[PDB]
Amino acid sequence: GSMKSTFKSEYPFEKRKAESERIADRFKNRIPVICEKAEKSDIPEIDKRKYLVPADLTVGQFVYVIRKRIMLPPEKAIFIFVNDTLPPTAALMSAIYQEHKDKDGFLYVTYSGENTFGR
Repeated sequence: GSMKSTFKSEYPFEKRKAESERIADRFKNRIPVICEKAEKSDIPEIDKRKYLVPADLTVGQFVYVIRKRIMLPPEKAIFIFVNDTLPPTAALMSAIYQEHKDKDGFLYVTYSGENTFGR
């Protein structure tokens, strides 16, 4: 038939579009943040493409959720850096976005388990 078989296994939750509605009202202030994966990293490519980040989001908050996003174990950890830059946790995304604001308005961030830097 044309219809579809509803099942919990498939978990159409995310497949639903109504979600965007509630999120559109619950989260008014948001910025287009796109996390990319480096080529010289052993970190797996995250499934979630777009990341609805609020204008009041902080680096620390993003890093905390990140671990839960990739279901990464405690044995290891990862961090997000923009243009080879790793700002503090207090650093507000809304502030870092205006600085690294793409030529056509767009936040660019990279996630990995390394910084390739030293002390």
